[PDB]
Amino acid sequence: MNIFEMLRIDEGLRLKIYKDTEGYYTIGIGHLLTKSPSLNAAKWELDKAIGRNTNGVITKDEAEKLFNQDVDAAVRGILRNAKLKPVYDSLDAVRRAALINMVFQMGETGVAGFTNSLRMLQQKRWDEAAVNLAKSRWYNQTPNRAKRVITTFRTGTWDAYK
Repeated sequence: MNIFEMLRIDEGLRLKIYKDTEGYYTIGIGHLLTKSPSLNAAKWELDKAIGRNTNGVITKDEAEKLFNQDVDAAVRGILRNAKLKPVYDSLDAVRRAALINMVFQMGETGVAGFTNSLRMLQQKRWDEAAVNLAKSRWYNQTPNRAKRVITTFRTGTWDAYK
């Protein structure tokens, strides 16, 4: 499996404008459109993103390519972070997947907030990291997802996704 596969399941797919847990206008595969309440703004963001007028409706194709960008964007931000870089450097191919999800789901900052989890990670202390990642709002809010993520960090296997 891979990050793509991984996040596809976590975020689902929707070719039409929808609302994320916070009341944010989103599309495709976790694609944040806007933070404005104006569904008119959310729409424009789209057409800007797609590069065509979409009347708020997209193709698999479009979602998937936006999906690719998002990730890479994600990826980039990590490499650019001082806190993350070293952790990401340290991981294996599966554990990174698991970090990237985190950054994707919450942004750079919120991931750099897990200070002690970041530490334990870097020290390869799996179990411990796990025990600690679970003591967050994150978990308490999207436990569903947080347990897959955590289990990944924990095992280094894709089991939580099989």
